[PDB]
This record gives sequence, structure tokens and C-alpha cells, in this order.
Amino acid sequence: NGRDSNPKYLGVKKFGGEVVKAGNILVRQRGTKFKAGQGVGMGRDHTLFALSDGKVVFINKGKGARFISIEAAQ
Amino acid sequence: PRIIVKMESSAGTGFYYTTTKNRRNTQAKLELKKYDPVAKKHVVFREKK
Amino acid sequence: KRTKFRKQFRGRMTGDAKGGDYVAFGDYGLIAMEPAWIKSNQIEACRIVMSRHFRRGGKIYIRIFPDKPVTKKPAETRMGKGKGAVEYWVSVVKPGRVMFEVAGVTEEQAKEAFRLAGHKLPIQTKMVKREVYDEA
RNA sequence: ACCCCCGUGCCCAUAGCACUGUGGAACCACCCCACCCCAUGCCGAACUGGGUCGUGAAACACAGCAGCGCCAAUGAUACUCGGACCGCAGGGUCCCGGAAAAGUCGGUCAGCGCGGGGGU
RNA sequence: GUUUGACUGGGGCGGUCGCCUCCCAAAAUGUAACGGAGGCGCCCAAAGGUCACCUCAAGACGGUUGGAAAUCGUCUGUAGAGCGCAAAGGUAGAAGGUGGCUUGACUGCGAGACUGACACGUCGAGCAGGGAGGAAACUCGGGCUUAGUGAACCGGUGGUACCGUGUGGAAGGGCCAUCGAUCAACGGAUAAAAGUUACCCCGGGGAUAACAGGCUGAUCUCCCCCGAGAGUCCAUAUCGGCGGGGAGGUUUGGCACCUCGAUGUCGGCUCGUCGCAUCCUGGGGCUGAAGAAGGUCCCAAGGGUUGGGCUGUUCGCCCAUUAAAGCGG
RNA sequence: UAAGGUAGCGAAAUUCCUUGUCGGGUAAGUUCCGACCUGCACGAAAGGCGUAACGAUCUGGGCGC
RNA sequence: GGACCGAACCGGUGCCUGCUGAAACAGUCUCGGAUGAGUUGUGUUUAGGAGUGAAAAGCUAACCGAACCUGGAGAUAGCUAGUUCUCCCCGAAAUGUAUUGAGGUACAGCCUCGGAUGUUGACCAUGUCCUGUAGAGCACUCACAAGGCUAAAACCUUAUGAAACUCCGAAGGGGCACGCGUUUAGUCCGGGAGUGAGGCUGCGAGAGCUAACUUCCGUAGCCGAGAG
Ligand SMILES: CC[C@H]1OC(=O)/C=C/[C@H](C)[C@@H](O[C@@H]2O[C@H](C)C[C@H](N(C)C)[C@H]2O)[C@@H](C)C[C@@H](C)C(=O)/C=C/[C@H]2O[C@@H]2[C@]1(O)CO[C@@H]1O[C@H](C)[C@@H](O)[C@@H](OC)[C@H]1OC
Ligand SMILES: [Mg+2]
Ligand SMILES: [Mg+2]
Ligand SMILES: [Mg+2]
Ligand SMILES: [Mg+2]
Ligand SMILES: [Mg+2]
Ligand SMILES: [Mg+2]
Ligand SMILES: [Mg+2]
Ligand SMILES: [Mg+2]
Ligand SMILES: [Mg+2]
Ligand SMILES: [Mg+2]
Ligand SMILES: [Mg+2]
Ligand SMILES: [Mg+2]
Ligand SMILES: [Mg+2]
Ligand SMILES: [Mg+2]
Ligand SMILES: [Mg+2]
Ligand SMILES: [Mg+2]
Ligand SMILES: [Mg+2]
Ligand SMILES: [Mg+2]
Ligand SMILES: [Mg+2]
Ligand SMILES: [Mg+2]
Ligand SMILES: [Mg+2]
Ligand SMILES: [Mg+2]
Ligand SMILES: [Mg+2]
Ligand SMILES: [Mg+2]
Ligand SMILES: [Mg+2]
Ligand SMILES: [Mg+2]
Ligand SMILES: [Mg+2]
Ligand SMILES: [Mg+2]
Ligand SMILES: [Mg+2]
Ligand SMILES: [Mg+2]
Ligand SMILES: [Mg+2]
Ligand SMILES: [Mg+2]
Ligand SMILES: [Mg+2]
Ligand SMILES: [Mg+2]
Ligand SMILES: [Mg+2]
Ligand SMILES: [Mg+2]
Ligand SMILES: [Mg+2]
Ligand SMILES: [Mg+2]
Ligand SMILES: [Mg+2]
Ligand SMILES: [Mg+2]
Ligand SMILES: [Mg+2]
Ligand SMILES: [Mg+2]
Ligand SMILES: [Mg+2]
Ligand SMILES: [Mg+2]
Ligand SMILES: [Mg+2]
Ligand SMILES: [Mg+2]
Ligand SMILES: [Mg+2]
Ligand SMILES: [Mg+2]
Ligand SMILES: [Mg+2]
Ligand SMILES: [Mg+2]
Ligand SMILES: [Mg+2]
Ligand SMILES: [Mg+2]
Ligand SMILES: [Mg+2]
Ligand SMILES: [Mg+2]
Ligand SMILES: [Mg+2]
Ligand SMILES: [Mg+2]
Ligand SMILES: [Mg+2]
Ligand SMILES: [Mg+2]
Ligand SMILES: [Mg+2]
Ligand SMILES: [Mg+2]
Ligand SMILES: [Mg+2]
Ligand SMILES: [Mg+2]
Ligand SMILES: [Mg+2]
Ligand SMILES: [Mg+2]
Ligand SMILES: [Mg+2]
Ligand SMILES: [Mg+2]
Ligand SMILES: [Mg+2]
Ligand SMILES: [Mg+2]
Ligand SMILES: [Mg+2]
Ligand SMILES: [Mg+2]
Ligand SMILES: [Mg+2]
Ligand SMILES: [Mg+2]
Ligand SMILES: [Mg+2]
Ligand SMILES: [Mg+2]
Ligand SMILES: [Mg+2]
Ligand SMILES: [Mg+2]
Ligand SMILES: [Mg+2]
Ligand SMILES: [Mg+2]
Ligand SMILES: [Mg+2]
Ligand SMILES: [Mg+2]
Ligand SMILES: [Mg+2]
Ligand SMILES: [Mg+2]
Ligand SMILES: [Mg+2]
Ligand SMILES: [Mg+2]
Ligand SMILES: [Mg+2]
Ligand SMILES: [Mg+2]
Ligand SMILES: [Mg+2]
Ligand SMILES: [Mg+2]
Ligand SMILES: [Mg+2]
Ligand SMILES: [Mg+2]
Ligand SMILES: [Mg+2]
Ligand SMILES: [Mg+2]
Ligand SMILES: [Mg+2]
Ligand SMILES: [Mg+2]
Ligand SMILES: [Mg+2]
Ligand SMILES: [Mg+2]
Ligand SMILES: [Mg+2]
Repeated sequence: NGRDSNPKYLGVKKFGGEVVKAGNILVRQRGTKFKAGQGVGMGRDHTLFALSDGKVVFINKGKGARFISIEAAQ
Repeated sequence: PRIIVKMESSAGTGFYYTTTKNRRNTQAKLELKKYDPVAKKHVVFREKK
Repeated sequence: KRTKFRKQFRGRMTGDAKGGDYVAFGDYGLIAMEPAWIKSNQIEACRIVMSRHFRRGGKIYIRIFPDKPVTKKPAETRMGKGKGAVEYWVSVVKPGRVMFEVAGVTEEQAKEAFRLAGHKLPIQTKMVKREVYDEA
């Protein structure tokens, strides 16, 4: 009635204004606190990862619906 | 006792198997799927064993 | 007194109270000055004193309420299994929080009734009539 | 160039709801019919296929309006990085920057593209 | 001949040992407790691929069985539902509810990243072979995610034709699939194992219990505030509900600080000495104090405080006395 | 559960509650004797209940000193 | 006559004394047996997991739950002690995960040395992004105070509590860039380690009495190894 618990690191991993290489993981989350943006892909656990290299950037609108996205260099 | 056993499927005249746990509840009738074996393209693997 | 409710046990610390610094109901009000827990029978003794002095008349409101469980380990054991399942319910009380307030009783009799009730509370406390008020 | 309609985006409640008024032969809408393309675990109600008329009834479009939502200051306070203290203790104070939540004043019933249709 | 786990506010008994979710966790991640709550050791040939369609809880009014909730109809209706199991995130342009065809619940790979001491664990664009659904863009290498698990060794089975001891074979082995783990003490000592010692031994520990001391003071002992009533009448002569505040450190305890290369423990005897919260004596106030005999509070620690029966007893009960037969260090 | 104590004895070298309750003894008896039974958890050859005599045995009383 | 009293003799009951003794088991006093299952001499036989034993695990050459001597043998010792000449430079750990593991050990972390790069380090500023704590608030869940309406539920006014509530939500904190500006480390490679028992205080919590020179985490500093 006490002994139990468990430890699974989660969170944003690549924050806005950072230069991700493509295939980088940018957020680990359990649901859709972030929705995959333009240039972003989301795997089974709703991880968001770079589709192509660029500047990571965040779009915030109402915390029901914000999105991570890539603005490529060049 | 035991319920949903592990079932190996011989490919249709191939040489390779696939193995998966077809539940023995509703899946009373032997498995017949399709899969790519040793040779050609997808063919009928008969999960009898 | 005891609530009919939810999770058995809790924690504890403090900061000055917000949820009732002003006397809405009634005329006069006794009011806490110190941050103790108040809990159950302490209040109920306040209630039974004031109801003796006043009843057949007056309106008695108890704006405070024994929300918070508090625990006692058994008897005499070592720091052992878990915490102790029961013991008494309390109400945290921060200064400016209003516990009591009478209605339909003359100023002086409310003085004497607040005096009796406050002679059995862990905190010292001050009474007041309601100034001008807002918050509606 | 002015007007309005049909689509369609950016922005997605300061742009939403309620009460109200205005539109029909441009446009949209209801509407008529349906054995069949097609279709409802029953019903052409909805998908669907052929078309007037009629009617803007409902819908939709536009306009009014601040009852409701939504936005939301200033003053101050809560709390607090940092600095220095008090109380035996629960707990409290001071200087220095940071600074809410709520609530009051007020603000709104949007704003900005692309096209195509029809008016003048 | 051996085995007979560990944690553990001493050890034992009890409980626990891997994995998931929330709080603790101090707005990054991480963070302990025999802290506070709850679940897993599965499930689903469709609850999966895809492709098409539908939208929930709840309430009100109205209606055959009904009579609060069934079924049907209108109205309101960011979700108050649902999501196979727990909880959390997420979710209505669905991940929810229903039908069509289907197996990608694929083979060979893996840019680049999350996470871990390691070994593990997670996500993943994109390339080929070959498929599935869609008219198409395109989606598919199991499931809305997060638990449903087990290194290695040793072996069962099916392929493959690497090895194979003079040579050609074969026996045997290897490579690819795959079967065997409450090895749950869940990084798993052997394939294989329980007790007892007061007959006990060794190495160690004040890293850790029993005595005592220390720190604390819940429990213990004692004093104070209020004043409900009792006291015929009057709260306070005496008593004082329900409640509040303190002191002491003599009780049982918590904690584990010096002492385990030793601080001898109950009771008696002997010898003392100290506190005072005073049993007697001495002085005072008040009394529900006429006298006498008392009650209770204040001052007071000079001295005094008996002999026996029972019991190891300390206590306590009793006998017979007493001014008194005090309580503690 | 295969059954559930026949005689005997019982607060006992066994009894926890306990100094059980009554009585005897004593001025006074947590011990000891006798009764009772409510036997925490007596009992028939790990023998039950008695028993004269014996005992550097253990327990309680008395006289003498 | 496994009868009585009682010397010798065999014994060892109770008290004292002795306790660096007269003595490594005794002395005085007292006491048991004393024709018997008795006492005693010489010779001789049984021994080490073995003998013997009217049975204590007794005795087996002054300490027997398995004798002594030599040998294997310097057994093994996650345990305790001890480990010696000088000055100079740097300088820790008492954390993490794993362990028939818990006072042991492996890996990492932190120390030092040599090589390589050669400002990538540190602080503080601006820009940007992330977060749900302090506070606050009742919009949901649970709890909850006085009224109203009412077949009590819902619903209206007034009014609160929250670790496992959140319409909101700071100060701070973390990543990245840049240096717009000061400083001086950083990283990679290879040799040698030790540490893995920590302690106190302030702030933030849990367990505990909002007890402890209490206990378990977080964070800053000192002790540890710091004299003045
Ligand atoms: C007095 C008689 C003997 O002592 C004891 O019995 C006992 C003495 C102590 C009190 C005791 O300590 C106690 O231990 C406890 C476990 C702990 C306790 N702590 C708390 C302090 C401690 O106090 C012991 C272990 C200490 C230790 C040094 C020891 O072993 C001493 C041994 C012998 O010398 C003594 C004798 O004096 C020898 O007398 C012998 O008596 C025979 C009958 C004679 O034939 C003769 O033998 C020929 C003679 O001589 C040998
Ligand atoms: Mg406070
Ligand atoms: Mg404050
Ligand atoms: Mg308020
Ligand atoms: Mg339009
Ligand atoms: Mg209208
Ligand atoms: Mg016209
Ligand atoms: Mg129609
Ligand atoms: Mg109209
Ligand atoms: Mg301001
Ligand atoms: Mg400052
Ligand atoms: Mg400060
Ligand atoms: Mg300030
Ligand atoms: Mg505001
Ligand atoms: Mg409008
Ligand atoms: Mg236009
Ligand atoms: Mg051996
Ligand atoms: Mg152990
Ligand atoms: Mg348990
Ligand atoms: Mg965190
Ligand atoms: Mg933090
Ligand atoms: Mg830790
Ligand atoms: Mg707790
Ligand atoms: Mg769907
Ligand atoms: Mg096709
Ligand atoms: Mg792919
Ligand atoms: Mg084989
Ligand atoms: Mg050959
Ligand atoms: Mg072969
Ligand atoms: Mg383990
Ligand atoms: Mg094994
Ligand atoms: Mg075993
Ligand atoms: Mg014995
Ligand atoms: Mg012995
Ligand atoms: Mg020893
Ligand atoms: Mg030592
Ligand atoms: Mg110690
Ligand atoms: Mg230890
Ligand atoms: Mg001792
Ligand atoms: Mg004790
Ligand atoms: Mg002690
Ligand atoms: Mg001492
Ligand atoms: Mg008290
Ligand atoms: Mg003590
Ligand atoms: Mg300690
Ligand atoms: Mg010594
Ligand atoms: Mg002792
Ligand atoms: Mg005095
Ligand atoms: Mg007197
Ligand atoms: Mg008199
Ligand atoms: Mg006496
Ligand atoms: Mg006598
Ligand atoms: Mg004395
Ligand atoms: Mg008797
Ligand atoms: Mg007895
Ligand atoms: Mg008598
Ligand atoms: Mg008697
Ligand atoms: Mg006796
Ligand atoms: Mg008797
Ligand atoms: Mg018997
Ligand atoms: Mg027998
Ligand atoms: Mg016999
Ligand atoms: Mg007998
Ligand atoms: Mg004899
Ligand atoms: Mg005797
Ligand atoms: Mg006698
Ligand atoms: Mg004879
Ligand atoms: Mg003899
Ligand atoms: Mg002799
Ligand atoms: Mg004789
Ligand atoms: Mg004789
Ligand atoms: Mg033998
Ligand atoms: Mg000997
Ligand atoms: Mg000799
Ligand atoms: Mg030996
Ligand atoms: Mg040696
Ligand atoms: Mg050897
Ligand atoms: Mg050994
Ligand atoms: Mg130095
Ligand atoms: Mg692990
Ligand atoms: Mg260790
Ligand atoms: Mg190392
Ligand atoms: Mg170097
Ligand atoms: Mg760097
Ligand atoms: Mg730099
Ligand atoms: Mg708060
Ligand atoms: Mg608002
Ligand atoms: Mg520079
Ligand atoms: Mg190295
Ligand atoms: Mg060296
Ligand atoms: Mg440690
Ligand atoms: Mg520590
Ligand atoms: Mg507590
Ligand atoms: Mg400590
Ligand atoms: Mg040290
Ligand atoms: Mg110093
Ligand atoms: Mg230092
Ligand atoms: Mg000094």
C-alpha cells in the first residue's frame, strides 16, 4: 500500500530557436500537448521529430492546439 | 489449462514459418494468412501446426 | 465536526488566510489572530458555550469547518509501518479569518458570549462589529 | 471604380449565442419527382439522380443591438531571485528588483486575402 | 558433505523484492522513506491495414408494455460520454460508434536522435523486394500512448549446406527461424538442499538491541485559565462538564549520542545526603469557622516520620501503635 | 477430522486471569492444609490414583534452646 | 540380613575459611556409607567419530558437543590491528545503478599525471523557447457554511477547503544562439587512484506530536581535510 511507483523521463527535448538535424526528436509527450507542425512527424507515442534539418520553432494558440515546426536553413 | 496458444504457420509450399498467438477463443478455424516466404511474393501461409 | 467524505490523511504548513476575512452573515464576529489548527471539539465547545448563553434566541453561524484529518500513531511503537489512521479533524485558521458571528443579540451580550467561547480556543482572538463592507 | 452573391483561405470567441429587421427570381436555399446509376443496420429524411413553378416560410447572407457569454486595464496587494533579521516554535519583519490571480474602469457582436457570378 | 536469501529506526514474527499510473518532487529532467492511493504477468482475426459513413453524457415536455432510469419524438447539449483492463496525458476535422474489402500483427535495412554506469529500452524519416485499401493525394513494417515481462548457458523442432580431424560420406557442430523461466528473492549463485544449540566456538560492532546516562516529553506526574452545573438558596466554603495554557523529567516510550579489547542488573542490608510539589510539628487567609473536631489554600525543609504477619519482592493488603507513620533525586 | 476422556485426580512440581472463593492455622497468612470446581493448556506402563518404611530430598507448622 | 550405631576405610552433605591459597578443588567444624550393587594392591585389556559411561555429552594424563603430537600449512580470513626518511605541486569521495547485495565489490561520478586541441570552459547581458510550483480561484472532481424555490436532486443569493481539484498563474529554473564583455578554464586520448558509513545549520517537503544532538529526499554553506 505504498511501495509502488515508476520513472519515465518525458518532455520537450528541442526548444524553439534551436537547429535540429533531421531525424532529431523534438518532444516526448504522452498525448498531443504539442501537435506535429509543418516539417514535423509523430510516432506511435506522439513523439515529434524533425522531418528535415532546420530551425525549430513553436506556434502557440490556446493550449488545446500548439505545434512544433521546422524552418529549414538556406 | 491454456487459452490463446502460439501458432506456427507453414508457408504454402515454401520453407519458412511465421509464428503468432492466434487466440483459440473465437479463432476456432485454422489460420490462413498471406506472407512473403523464401521465394516469390506474398502467398498463403497455413497456420496449421 | 467530522466530514462524511474523502481521502483519509494529508500534510501541513501555513500562510495567512484569504477565504473569509469579512463578516457577511450576522452582525458581530469574533476573529482569529494566530495560525493554529482548530479542529472539531474545540469549535463544538465554542458552539455549545454560545448556544447556552444565547439560545432561545440569536443566530449562530460557524464559518469554519473541520476539513483536515490529523493522525496519531499507536501507543508506543517505533517509526514503523505507515501513519495512524484516525484521530481528529481540524480546521486550519489564519489571522483575519472569521470563525464566529452572532445575530439578533445586543452588543454587550455578544461581547460576553465571544469572551466565553474564546477562553477555550488555542489562539487568542479579537472581536469586531462589521465596518463598511464590499465583496458581493 | 462602387455594390452584393458563390466559393475559399489567414485568423480560429474583442471575432460566439440570444432578441430584431432585411433579401429571391442575380446567387444560395428550401421545394417537385425518383424504376433505375447511387442509398438508408427501417425510412431518398441523409447520401443520391432528373428539374420548373412556388416560396424566402425554415436555412443561409447581411444589418441593428451590449441581456449573455469572450476580451480586459490603471491603483494596490499575494507571492518571490537577491540582500539583512526576529521568534523556543508554529510563524513573522526589513531594504532591493521581479509581479500575479481575482475584482473595478472599460472593449467588443471582428479584422485581413484569392478567385469566380451578377448589378450600376 | 552441505544448504537453510536480503531489506528491516536492534534482530525475530508480519510485510516487501519485477513492471505501469498519480501525489510527494520545491512551474526543466532527476530525486528517499516499512510515505499517501491504484493496477499488470493480459487481451483482440478482429478491438489490427486501409477505405467509406455516423456523434456522445445529461436534463425537460409528450407518449404502448413501462411507471426514478427501459424503448420512441422534439428542444437544449466542447463533452458534463466513450476509448478491453489502472490512473494520467490526449482526444469531436476523432483515437470515439458502424459497414466494405483485407492482411503491413511483412522480408532485407536503417539517416538521425531520446534514455540508461553497463547490458537493456524508445521514436524514426528514407532505400529495395513484394503486397493491402483508395478513383486519387496517399496511408500500412499491430493496436490512442504509457504496464502484460526474463541475459546467458543447456537443450526440442523446421530450413540452410559454413565446419566436419588422411580422403568421399555420414555421426556430431555452426548460421537463420523458433520451443522450453511466478529462475517473483523477477541483472536471475548448483541440474540438485530444512531445522536446532541453554553444550556451544572464532572474527568483529557501541556501524546495532537489553542497563544506565543523553536528547525529546507523546504517554506519566503535577499546577494554572474559563465556568456549564453541583453546593435547598449562592458558580468559585468545598467541587467543576465541554474546552484552553504551562511546569517537571521520578513512568512506558521514541531516537540511537559515549561506553560491546565489559559502565555488574532486581530486592534486602549498611551508610548517608539533597529537592519540596509538606505526612507531623511551627506561622497565616478563607470556611457552609459558635466551642470542640475539621475542610482548603498561602508561608515554612529545623528536626521528626514505629514494630510485626504475607510475599524475592519493589508495591500492596493486613495486626498493633503513632505527632506523623510524606513523595521523589 | 478416526474419534472425541472410562476410573481416578483437579487452582496441582500442571492455574494464565490469581493473593480464585470458603474454611483451618496466626494478633495479622501473596506462602502452607483442607474443600469446591470455572482443568488458560491432568488422566491411566512418556503409566492414573493410593501406599507402611526409607531420605545430608523439597514445603508449612509446633515444642525446646 | 543390598538390617541398625559407629572407628579404620570409601564419600563429599551445609557453613565458614581460603581466592597473587598451605593446595590449579584444599582446611576445621558438620554430614552420608560402613558384609556390600562394598573398599584396595599388583598384573593386564578397550581410544578418537573411537573407547568407556547405575547416563552429566561425564571421563579418555590439571579447560573433551569430539584427546595429544607432527604434519597439509605461510590453511582461509569480504574482519580488527600495524605499515618506519624529507621537502615541493595538485587534491578528492561518503552520490547513481547493479549485486545471496547492504561495514564487500563492478561501472559511472568526483582526484592526479603525460599527450592532443587549442577557447570550445566560467560568470553576467540580450533574444528566443519550455514549465504548472508560490500565490489565487471555484470553471470541473471531492468536501463544505446560512438562506430561497421544490415531490428532498438539480437550480438562485450569500460563503469556503484542497498532495493526489484547476478558468488562471508568477518570482525563479532549464535548453539554444550570440558576446554586443569580463574573466579562465573546457574537451578528447592514455597510465595511477582513493571514495561508495557522512555531520551540522538556514530554506523547501514527507514520516513524527509542526518532539528530538530524530528520520528520509531537495537546495546553499561550513566540518569532514580549515589553522586564525
Ligand atoms: C573468584 C574465583 C575465580 O573467579 C571467578 O570465579 C570469577 C571472577 C570474575 C568475577 C569474572 O568476571 C565477570 O565475568 C562476567 C562474564 C562479566 C563481569 N563484568 C560485568 C565485569 C565480570 O566481572 C571472571 C570471568 C573474570 C576473569 C578474569 C576470569 O576468568 C577469572 C578467573 C579465575 O581467577 C578467578 C578466580 O578467582 C579463581 O578462583 C579459583 O577458584 C577455584 C574454585 C579454585 O580451585 C582455584 O582454582 C585452582 C581458584 O583459582 C583458579
Ligand atoms: Mg503562512
Ligand atoms: Mg509571508
Ligand atoms: Mg474570496
Ligand atoms: Mg460565404
Ligand atoms: Mg432570425
Ligand atoms: Mg431580381
Ligand atoms: Mg424534400
Ligand atoms: Mg426568413
Ligand atoms: Mg500596478
Ligand atoms: Mg535584486
Ligand atoms: Mg529571502
Ligand atoms: Mg517589493
Ligand atoms: Mg486581472
Ligand atoms: Mg452580427
Ligand atoms: Mg471579391
Ligand atoms: Mg568443504
Ligand atoms: Mg539480514
Ligand atoms: Mg503489504
Ligand atoms: Mg519535475
Ligand atoms: Mg525544480
Ligand atoms: Mg538519493
Ligand atoms: Mg505520507
Ligand atoms: Mg476513426
Ligand atoms: Mg486500386
Ligand atoms: Mg516507414
Ligand atoms: Mg538442428
Ligand atoms: Mg574423413
Ligand atoms: Mg547435420
Ligand atoms: Mg535484484
Ligand atoms: Mg542455476
Ligand atoms: Mg535455492
Ligand atoms: Mg537445561
Ligand atoms: Mg559440556
Ligand atoms: Mg567472541
Ligand atoms: Mg571496537
Ligand atoms: Mg551508537
Ligand atoms: Mg547496518
Ligand atoms: Mg552492563
Ligand atoms: Mg526499560
Ligand atoms: Mg536506554
Ligand atoms: Mg554512561
Ligand atoms: Mg496538557
Ligand atoms: Mg528514558
Ligand atoms: Mg543516524
Ligand atoms: Mg578498557
Ligand atoms: Mg540487563
Ligand atoms: Mg512551598
Ligand atoms: Mg495550621
Ligand atoms: Mg475550632
Ligand atoms: Mg511497616
Ligand atoms: Mg511464623
Ligand atoms: Mg529518601
Ligand atoms: Mg488455595
Ligand atoms: Mg502460578
Ligand atoms: Mg482465623
Ligand atoms: Mg485464608
Ligand atoms: Mg517460595
Ligand atoms: Mg489445596
Ligand atoms: Mg502428565
Ligand atoms: Mg503413556
Ligand atoms: Mg512414575
Ligand atoms: Mg500421586
Ligand atoms: Mg540414599
Ligand atoms: Mg533446601
Ligand atoms: Mg521445617
Ligand atoms: Mg548395612
Ligand atoms: Mg564420586
Ligand atoms: Mg577424605
Ligand atoms: Mg545417620
Ligand atoms: Mg543406611
Ligand atoms: Mg559416532
Ligand atoms: Mg581432565
Ligand atoms: Mg603437568
Ligand atoms: Mg577441539
Ligand atoms: Mg595464518
Ligand atoms: Mg594448501
Ligand atoms: Mg572459509
Ligand atoms: Mg590548494
Ligand atoms: Mg535496474
Ligand atoms: Mg555499499
Ligand atoms: Mg572506478
Ligand atoms: Mg592534463
Ligand atoms: Mg563547450
Ligand atoms: Mg563561451
Ligand atoms: Mg496553495
Ligand atoms: Mg477572465
Ligand atoms: Mg571572448
Ligand atoms: Mg584511465
Ligand atoms: Mg603510481
Ligand atoms: Mg551510502
Ligand atoms: Mg545525505
Ligand atoms: Mg504526521
Ligand atoms: Mg542526524
Ligand atoms: Mg573521514
Ligand atoms: Mg576554524
Ligand atoms: Mg573546507
Ligand atoms: Mg576557533
